[PDB]
Amino acid sequence: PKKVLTGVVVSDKMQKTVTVLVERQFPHPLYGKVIKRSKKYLAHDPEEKYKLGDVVEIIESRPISKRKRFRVLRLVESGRMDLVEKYLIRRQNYQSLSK
Amino acid sequence: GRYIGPVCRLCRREGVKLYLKGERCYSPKCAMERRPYPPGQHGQKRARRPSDYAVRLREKQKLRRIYGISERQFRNLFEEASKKKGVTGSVFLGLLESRLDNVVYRLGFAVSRRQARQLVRHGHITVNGRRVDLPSYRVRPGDEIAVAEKSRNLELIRQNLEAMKGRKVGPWLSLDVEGMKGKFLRLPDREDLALPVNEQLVIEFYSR
Amino acid sequence: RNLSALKRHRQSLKRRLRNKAKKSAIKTLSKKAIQLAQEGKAEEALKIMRKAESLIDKAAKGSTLHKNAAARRKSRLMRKVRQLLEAAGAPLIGGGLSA
Amino acid sequence: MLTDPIADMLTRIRNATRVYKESTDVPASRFKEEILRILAREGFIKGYERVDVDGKPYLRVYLKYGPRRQGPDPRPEQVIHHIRRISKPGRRVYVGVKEIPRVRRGLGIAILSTSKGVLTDREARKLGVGGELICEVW
Amino acid sequence: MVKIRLARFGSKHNPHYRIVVTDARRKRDGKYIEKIGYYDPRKTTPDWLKVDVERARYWLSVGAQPTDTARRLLRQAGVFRQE
Amino acid sequence: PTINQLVRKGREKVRKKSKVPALKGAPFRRGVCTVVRTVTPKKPNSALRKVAKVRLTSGYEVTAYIPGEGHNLQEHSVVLIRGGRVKDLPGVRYHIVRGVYDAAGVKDRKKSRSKYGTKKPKEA
RNA sequence: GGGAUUGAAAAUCCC
RNA sequence: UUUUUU
RNA sequence: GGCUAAUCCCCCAUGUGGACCCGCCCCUUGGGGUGUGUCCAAAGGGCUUUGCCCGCUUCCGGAUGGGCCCGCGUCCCAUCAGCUAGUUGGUGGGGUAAUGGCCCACCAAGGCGACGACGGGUAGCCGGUCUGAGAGGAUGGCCGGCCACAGGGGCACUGAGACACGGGCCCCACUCCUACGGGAGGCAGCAGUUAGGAAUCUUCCGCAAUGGGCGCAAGCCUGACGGAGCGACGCCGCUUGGAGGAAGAAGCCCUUCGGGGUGUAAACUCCUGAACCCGGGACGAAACCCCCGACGAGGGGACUGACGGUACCGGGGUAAUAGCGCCGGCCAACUCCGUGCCAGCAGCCGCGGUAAUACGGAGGGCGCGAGCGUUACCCGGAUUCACUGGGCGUAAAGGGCGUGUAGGCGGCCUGGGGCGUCCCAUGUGAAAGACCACGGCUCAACCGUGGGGGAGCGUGGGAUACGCUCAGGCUAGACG
Ligand SMILES: [Mg+2]
Ligand SMILES: [Mg+2]
Ligand SMILES: [Mg+2]
Ligand SMILES: [Mg+2]
Ligand SMILES: [Mg+2]
Ligand SMILES: [Mg+2]
Ligand SMILES: [Mg+2]
Ligand SMILES: [Mg+2]
Ligand SMILES: [Mg+2]
Ligand SMILES: [Mg+2]
Ligand SMILES: [Mg+2]
Ligand SMILES: [Mg+2]
Ligand SMILES: [Mg+2]
Ligand SMILES: [Mg+2]
Ligand SMILES: [Mg+2]
Ligand SMILES: [Mg+2]
Ligand SMILES: [Mg+2]
Ligand SMILES: [Mg+2]
Ligand SMILES: [Mg+2]
Ligand SMILES: [Mg+2]
Ligand SMILES: [Mg+2]
Ligand SMILES: [Mg+2]
Ligand SMILES: [Mg+2]
Ligand SMILES: [Mg+2]
Ligand SMILES: [Mg+2]
Ligand SMILES: [Mg+2]
Ligand SMILES: [Mg+2]
Ligand SMILES: [Mg+2]
Ligand SMILES: [Mg+2]
Ligand SMILES: [Mg+2]
Ligand SMILES: [Mg+2]
Ligand SMILES: [Mg+2]
Ligand SMILES: [Mg+2]
Ligand SMILES: [Mg+2]
Ligand SMILES: [Mg+2]
Ligand SMILES: [Mg+2]
Ligand SMILES: [Mg+2]
Ligand SMILES: [Mg+2]
Ligand SMILES: [Mg+2]
Ligand SMILES: [Mg+2]
Ligand SMILES: [Mg+2]
Ligand SMILES: [Mg+2]
Ligand SMILES: [Mg+2]
Ligand SMILES: [Mg+2]
Ligand SMILES: [Mg+2]
Ligand SMILES: [Mg+2]
Ligand SMILES: [Mg+2]
Ligand SMILES: [Mg+2]
Ligand SMILES: [Mg+2]
Ligand SMILES: [Mg+2]
Ligand SMILES: [Mg+2]
Ligand SMILES: [Mg+2]
Ligand SMILES: [Mg+2]
Ligand SMILES: [Mg+2]
Ligand SMILES: [Mg+2]
Ligand SMILES: [Mg+2]
Ligand SMILES: [Mg+2]
Ligand SMILES: [Mg+2]
Ligand SMILES: [Mg+2]
Ligand SMILES: [Mg+2]
Ligand SMILES: [Mg+2]
Ligand SMILES: [Mg+2]
Ligand SMILES: [Mg+2]
Ligand SMILES: [Mg+2]
Ligand SMILES: [Mg+2]
Ligand SMILES: [Mg+2]
Ligand SMILES: [Mg+2]
Ligand SMILES: [Mg+2]
Ligand SMILES: [Mg+2]
Ligand SMILES: [Mg+2]
Ligand SMILES: [Mg+2]
Ligand SMILES: [Mg+2]
Ligand SMILES: [Mg+2]
Ligand SMILES: [Mg+2]
Ligand SMILES: [Mg+2]
Ligand SMILES: [Mg+2]
Ligand SMILES: [Mg+2]
Ligand SMILES: [Mg+2]
Ligand SMILES: [Mg+2]
Ligand SMILES: [Mg+2]
Ligand SMILES: [Mg+2]
Ligand SMILES: [Mg+2]
Ligand SMILES: [Mg+2]
Ligand SMILES: [Mg+2]
Ligand SMILES: [Mg+2]
Ligand SMILES: [Mg+2]
Ligand SMILES: [Mg+2]
Ligand SMILES: [Mg+2]
Ligand SMILES: [Mg+2]
Ligand SMILES: [Mg+2]
Ligand SMILES: [Mg+2]
Ligand SMILES: [Mg+2]
Ligand SMILES: [Mg+2]
Ligand SMILES: [Mg+2]
Ligand SMILES: [Mg+2]
Ligand SMILES: [Mg+2]
Ligand SMILES: [Mg+2]
Ligand SMILES: [Mg+2]
Ligand SMILES: [Mg+2]
Ligand SMILES: [Mg+2]
Ligand SMILES: [Mg+2]
Ligand SMILES: [Mg+2]
Ligand SMILES: [Mg+2]
Ligand SMILES: [Mg+2]
Ligand SMILES: [Mg+2]
Ligand SMILES: [Mg+2]
Ligand SMILES: [Mg+2]
Ligand SMILES: [Mg+2]
Ligand SMILES: [Mg+2]
Ligand SMILES: [Mg+2]
Ligand SMILES: [Mg+2]
Ligand SMILES: [Mg+2]
Ligand SMILES: [Mg+2]
Ligand SMILES: [Mg+2]
Ligand SMILES: [Mg+2]
Ligand SMILES: [Mg+2]
Ligand SMILES: [Mg+2]
Ligand SMILES: [Mg+2]
Ligand SMILES: [Mg+2]
Ligand SMILES: [Mg+2]
Ligand SMILES: [Mg+2]
Ligand SMILES: [Mg+2]
Ligand SMILES: [Mg+2]
Ligand SMILES: [Mg+2]
Ligand SMILES: [Mg+2]
Ligand SMILES: [Mg+2]
Ligand SMILES: [Mg+2]
Ligand SMILES: [Mg+2]
Ligand SMILES: [Mg+2]
Ligand SMILES: [Mg+2]
Ligand SMILES: [Mg+2]
Ligand SMILES: [Zn+2]
Repeated sequence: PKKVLTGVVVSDKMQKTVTVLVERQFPHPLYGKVIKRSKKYLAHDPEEKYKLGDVVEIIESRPISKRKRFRVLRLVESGRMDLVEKYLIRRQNYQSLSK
Repeated sequence: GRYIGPVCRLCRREGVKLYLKGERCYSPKCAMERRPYPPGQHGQKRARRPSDYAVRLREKQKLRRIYGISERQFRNLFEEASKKKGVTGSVFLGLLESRLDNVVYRLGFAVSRRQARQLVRHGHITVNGRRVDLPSYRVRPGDEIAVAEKSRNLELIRQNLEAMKGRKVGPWLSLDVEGMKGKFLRLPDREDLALPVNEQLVIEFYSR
Repeated sequence: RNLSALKRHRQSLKRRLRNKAKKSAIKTLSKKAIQLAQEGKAEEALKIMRKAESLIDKAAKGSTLHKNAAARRKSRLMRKVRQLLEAAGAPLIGGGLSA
Repeated sequence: MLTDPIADMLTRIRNATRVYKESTDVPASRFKEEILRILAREGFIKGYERVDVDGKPYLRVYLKYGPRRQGPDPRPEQVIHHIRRISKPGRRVYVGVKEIPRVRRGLGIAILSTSKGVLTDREARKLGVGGELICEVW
Repeated sequence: MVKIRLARFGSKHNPHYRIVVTDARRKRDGKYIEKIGYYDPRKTTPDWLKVDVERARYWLSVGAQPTDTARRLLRQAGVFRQE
Repeated sequence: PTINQLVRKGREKVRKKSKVPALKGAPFRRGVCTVVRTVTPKKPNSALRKVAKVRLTSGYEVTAYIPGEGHNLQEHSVVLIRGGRVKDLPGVRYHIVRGVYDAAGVKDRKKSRSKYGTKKPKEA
C-alpha cells in the first residue's frame, strides 16, 4: 500500500506545488494520553487545481523533486480557512520569543 | 571438594543429631549424647535469642550439611525448584533425594552419606547396567541402582548388605539384597521424609 | 610482495582505451547529426543518425554501454532529430524514423 | 461548567455515602444512567430513579450500607468502600480484552464502556470486548 | 548462486549440522534462506538425519546447488530417487 | 504535575557524579609520590595519619592514604592507587595498594593479609 | 623531650 | 578553652 | 623498432528475438500488446571424433543478492532561537541500472522552526544482554543482522558488482632505499614486536572435517575454518579420603583452679584407590572418484586425519593440596593478653585518652571453599524524577498581580461519518537467545530436536458506548 494521508493546503506560493499539513493522533508511549502531532508534506499539483484551505488526500508517489514524494490524490473538502488561520497565527507567534 | 573435617561437631552446632557419621551416631557416642551444646569455648554459655535472620540461616545449614553439599550446588538446586511447577518447598527435597550419592545411602548400600559418596566416586555403583561415578547425578524414576559385580565380593559391601537383611526401605525405594540391585520407584513426598527441617524457613532464607 | 593481480590492472588500462574511444565516436556523431537537423538538412542527418544508432547498439554488445544506457542515447538522439527536423520538416531519407 | 461529569457523579456518591445519606441527586445524563444501572445490578446501590428539581432532570441515587455495628463508632460498614475514576479527561485509558483488570481479586468490578455498551469486566470478558475503563468499584 | 549446504551448530568436538539453503556468498554459519533438515555425523541419536524431501526438491527446481556432502545426504533421504 | 505537563517537560533522570576521579574510571591507577606526610584528622579523633601526594597516569595529583602499621614509602617511590576514602581526614578519597610495585607489604601481619599485601608464613 | 595538672588533653607552672 | 554526659 | 596465436578486437551476414522514434489498442506514472521504419547477435575447446561433454549468442521467465523512495520510532544541552543561495519550487537539459537540485542553464521566491529548525555535546544501530515484582533503568563485548571505515584527505578506472583493506592516480604526515635526479611502503587479516595502560594469549598443528575461489576432472589455494597452546577470566563437574576410634593423650587457649575448650579431631585398626604405570584403542568419514547401469535413478566397490595414541574400555595401584574473608550494630560468629586520642580501624553510624567482644596478636567461632577478598562500573533496595508510583500553609517547592496568544481540557438531547478505541481473520515479527518438553556427551556446564508465546505495523471484515468530527436542537454554564 502506497501510504495515503489527508491534510489541508497551507501554501499556494510555489509553482505546481502545494504544502499539505497532515495531523496525527496517538497515545503517548509512557504517559498514555492522546497527543496530537502534525507534519507538513510537499505535494505535487500538476494542474494547479488545489488551493488554500482545500482538505485533500495525499498519496505516496515516485519522487518529483527533493522534499517532494507525494501527489494530491483528490479533494475531500474545499475551503476551510479556519484550519489555515490556526497554522498562520501559530507561525506568526514565532516573531516574539527571540530577544 | 565438599566439606572434609570433623562432623559430630556439626551434630552439635545445629542442636540436632546429624547422621553423617553413619554408625556411632546410633551408638551412645554421637556427642549429641551428653554434649548437645554447640562447639567451641562459648558452647556452654547461655545463648541469646536468635535474630529472625539467624533462624533462617541455621535452618538452611541444617539442611545443606545433612546432604553434604557445597552451597554452590545447593543454591543451584533451589533456584531450579522455584522455576518448576509445584511447591518449591517439597520439590527441592525430591531433588536432593534424587542425588545418586544420597540414593546409595538411602538404599543401605553404604553406612553414611559420605561413605555412599566414596562408593559412587570410585565406580562401585551401577545405574541401569552402566557405571556412574558422579555423586551429583540425578536418579530418574524407574532406574535400577545396583552394585558392580566387580565389587560384589568386596567385604565392605557384603558387610553393609549383611545388616540390610530384613531392614525395611523407603516407600519410594525397593532393593534386592542378594544380587545387590535396587530401584528408585518414584520421587519422595514431604511426608515421606523425616528430616528435622522446616523448608518454609529455607525458602524464606533465599527471599532476601 | 609482487602479487600478480597486477595483471588485472594492466588489462584495466587496455579496456580503458577501448571504452573511452568507442564513446568518443558516439558523442562526435550524435552532435554531428543533431547539427544537421538544426540546419534543416534532412537526408544527411538521417544517414548519420543511423550510424550513431549502430555505433550505440554496438557499444552495448561489449561492456561499454551494456545496459539500457544504450537505449537512453538512442532515445534522446531520435527525439532531438525529429524535433529539430520540425523546421521545414520534409524528412527525406525517412530511413531511421517511423512513418 | 462541570469538568468531568462522571467523576462528579462518582464523587457525589462517594461524599454522600461517607455521611450516610439516604439519597443523592446527580445531574441527569444517559451515560451516567447506564453507570447507575450496572451499580444497581451489582448490588452497590438500592437503585436510582429520574426526578426533576426546579424543572431540570436529575437522578436520585438510593445508597445502601451494612448493619449498625457494635461498640464505639456504630456507623455501618459501607457497601461502596472505594470508588475511583480511572479514565479521566486529559488522560484517557482504553484496554483490550486481555488488558481488562481483575478488581480486588474478583470481589470488585471495573465498569468498562465498550462498543457493545457499558459493561462490567466479567460481562466484557465474556462478551470478548475491551474499551475505555471508567472506574474501579469495590 | 544459491546453494544447499551444511552449517555447523554443535559444540567443540560435538558437531551438528543444519542442511540449509543460502546464497553461496554468506558465511557458512550466517543468515540463510530456509532450514531443510539436520545432520548428526556421530550418529548419537536414532534419528540423525531428516530432510523434508518435498522442500529440497523445490530448491533444486529453481536452481540451488548442493555441496558434495549435501547431495550425499539428500540422496540418503532419497530426494533423487525417481521410481 | 499534570499528565499534560509530563508530556510537555517530563521527568529528568538524575545524573550521578563520580566519587573517584581516577580517570578512565579504572579500577586502579599507578602514580609516583610527591610528598609523604602525616596529617591531623577531623574533630572527634586525633592521631598521625600517613598519606602521600601522587602524580597519576591520569594527569591528576591527589592525596592517598597509606594503610597499615608501617610503610617503606619514600618521596620518589611509585605506587598503585585504590580508591575508597578515609572518613576522618578531609579530602583524602583514594587508598594505596600495599604489596604493589614499591610499597612493600606490612611485616608480621598475621590476620588480614589480603588487605595490606603480605604473604603466607611457615609454621615449624 | 621528663614532673605538677586533669578522666585524658590543650593551656599554665617546675628541673 | 578541647573530647567524654556517665 | 619488429614478428605472432587465440574463447583478444573489428566489419559483413542470418532477426527466434530484443532495442529506439512515431501511430494505435488495453492498462494506468516509464506496465503489456501491435504496425511501419531504423539499429543489434556469437567462440571455441575436449575426447570413448557421427555423437556426446565443457563452453559461446539473442530473448522470456524463475531463483538469489542488491540500489533508490516513504510512514513511524531512535541520547543530552534552550546558558544553542531563529536557520537557509542549489536554498525551496518550476521549465529544459546533463547523468545513472533507475527517481531525484544528484549536477547544470534559465524562470518564480520560496523552504524549515518552540510538535525544538539552526548550533553544541555525546554515540555506530538492532536481535539481544544485565537488572527489576513489574513498569522501567542500564547496556550493545562474544555469536547473528544492517551500516561505516582501511595512516589523514580527495578522485576516478576496470567490472554484473567497487569509487575497492592485502587495485590504480594525486595532495599531506610519517618510516625505509637513494649515485640526491628519484623511488618503495601502509597488520582496524593470523600470529608476533613496541608504545600507552590497572590489564588482554601461540611468530602453534592441519586441509582430515564444514564452507569459499578456480578447474571437465585429477587437483590447487583458503591464518574462513576445524583443532591444540597459555590465563581460575566465566560456568560446570571433580579430589585433598571412608568406616571404626577416649565421658575423652600431648601441645596450645581460657579458668571460679573444681574444671571447661580445640574434639572423633589426631594417633592408631580395617577398607576403598585421585595421581602414576601397562595393554587395547575410537566416533567425527563418506562422498568427490572408479566400475556396472545411459556420465540419470539405483546398485557395487576403493582412497582419505589435524585433534591423536587424545577420549574411552580393561589390568595394576599410592591415604594422597586448603585456603581466604569476617566475628560493635546493620550481620552468622567471643574470650584472653598487648597497646593508652599512641600505633592503628572505619561501607555508614563510630571504635582507641588503662578491664577495648571495634586497634594489633593468640585461642576459639561464623561464612564460602579452588577459591576468597578488594577497587571500579551497572541495575537493585530508591514509591529518591513517583506512567504503574511523590509532592508545594509552617519540612525542598504557588509565579508579586492582572490581561490575554498558542496549546491542553469541554453541559444536556438527536442524527451522519467511523479518525481515536474495541473485536475477528490474515500476513509480518530471520536464526541464536529466553520459556516448556524430550534427547546426546557416565552427570552437569555445553549441545540437539520439537512445541508454544509475543508488543508492534500491513491488509481485509466488523462494532459504535466513550473521545474526535460534521449537521440539527435545548437552557442548568457563561454573557447581555
Ligand atoms: Mg485533518
Ligand atoms: Mg500554486
Ligand atoms: Mg513521540
Ligand atoms: Mg518510553
Ligand atoms: Mg507504560
Ligand atoms: Mg493522480
Ligand atoms: Mg478515490
Ligand atoms: Mg494545527
Ligand atoms: Mg516453584
Ligand atoms: Mg504452579
Ligand atoms: Mg536409611
Ligand atoms: Mg513414591
Ligand atoms: Mg530474589
Ligand atoms: Mg608489487
Ligand atoms: Mg590471472
Ligand atoms: Mg571530438
Ligand atoms: Mg550502418
Ligand atoms: Mg561501467
Ligand atoms: Mg491509572
Ligand atoms: Mg491492542
Ligand atoms: Mg490485574
Ligand atoms: Mg490496568
Ligand atoms: Mg468467548
Ligand atoms: Mg551477501
Ligand atoms: Mg526440517
Ligand atoms: Mg535414517
Ligand atoms: Mg527424511
Ligand atoms: Mg569441498
Ligand atoms: Mg527430482
Ligand atoms: Mg518406476
Ligand atoms: Mg519526545
Ligand atoms: Mg505537546
Ligand atoms: Mg527532560
Ligand atoms: Mg571520564
Ligand atoms: Mg588530564
Ligand atoms: Mg595524560
Ligand atoms: Mg568505598
Ligand atoms: Mg578560658
Ligand atoms: Mg547520648
Ligand atoms: Mg611495436
Ligand atoms: Mg614493444
Ligand atoms: Mg548485422
Ligand atoms: Mg519478429
Ligand atoms: Mg508525440
Ligand atoms: Mg520491424
Ligand atoms: Mg568476444
Ligand atoms: Mg568439436
Ligand atoms: Mg569431428
Ligand atoms: Mg580435434
Ligand atoms: Mg528479484
Ligand atoms: Mg528484491
Ligand atoms: Mg551526556
Ligand atoms: Mg535549514
Ligand atoms: Mg552554509
Ligand atoms: Mg553554496
Ligand atoms: Mg529533469
Ligand atoms: Mg555502474
Ligand atoms: Mg531521467
Ligand atoms: Mg520558465
Ligand atoms: Mg513536527
Ligand atoms: Mg507546527
Ligand atoms: Mg557533531
Ligand atoms: Mg564515536
Ligand atoms: Mg528476570
Ligand atoms: Mg533504556
Ligand atoms: Mg547506548
Ligand atoms: Mg536504549
Ligand atoms: Mg541504546
Ligand atoms: Mg574475536
Ligand atoms: Mg548472546
Ligand atoms: Mg564458536
Ligand atoms: Mg556483532
Ligand atoms: Mg537494510
Ligand atoms: Mg576515509
Ligand atoms: Mg583514505
Ligand atoms: Mg567480471
Ligand atoms: Mg566500500
Ligand atoms: Mg570506500
Ligand atoms: Mg594489510
Ligand atoms: Mg601492494
Ligand atoms: Mg606503485
Ligand atoms: Mg597517555
Ligand atoms: Mg608499559
Ligand atoms: Mg585464542
Ligand atoms: Mg566448477
Ligand atoms: Mg578426465
Ligand atoms: Mg600460499
Ligand atoms: Mg578457531
Ligand atoms: Mg567449582
Ligand atoms: Mg574420621
Ligand atoms: Mg582395583
Ligand atoms: Mg572417521
Ligand atoms: Mg563410518
Ligand atoms: Mg579429496
Ligand atoms: Mg559404460
Ligand atoms: Mg550412487
Ligand atoms: Mg582402572
Ligand atoms: Mg591422610
Ligand atoms: Mg550479631
Ligand atoms: Mg579490620
Ligand atoms: Mg594494660
Ligand atoms: Mg586491657
Ligand atoms: Mg575505656
Ligand atoms: Mg578483639
Ligand atoms: Mg581484632
Ligand atoms: Mg582462627
Ligand atoms: Mg572475585
Ligand atoms: Mg546504587
Ligand atoms: Mg524507580
Ligand atoms: Mg535525589
Ligand atoms: Mg504520578
Ligand atoms: Mg492498583
Ligand atoms: Mg516527596
Ligand atoms: Mg495544588
Ligand atoms: Mg524556617
Ligand atoms: Mg500569591
Ligand atoms: Mg484569566
Ligand atoms: Mg483558546
Ligand atoms: Mg463532550
Ligand atoms: Mg476540542
Ligand atoms: Mg452516531
Ligand atoms: Mg454516507
Ligand atoms: Mg475504525
Ligand atoms: Mg499478529
Ligand atoms: Mg525466535
Ligand atoms: Mg529477564
Ligand atoms: Mg541425559
Ligand atoms: Mg500471535
Ligand atoms: Mg483494519
Ligand atoms: Mg429561552
Ligand atoms: Mg445575570
Ligand atoms: Zn553424630
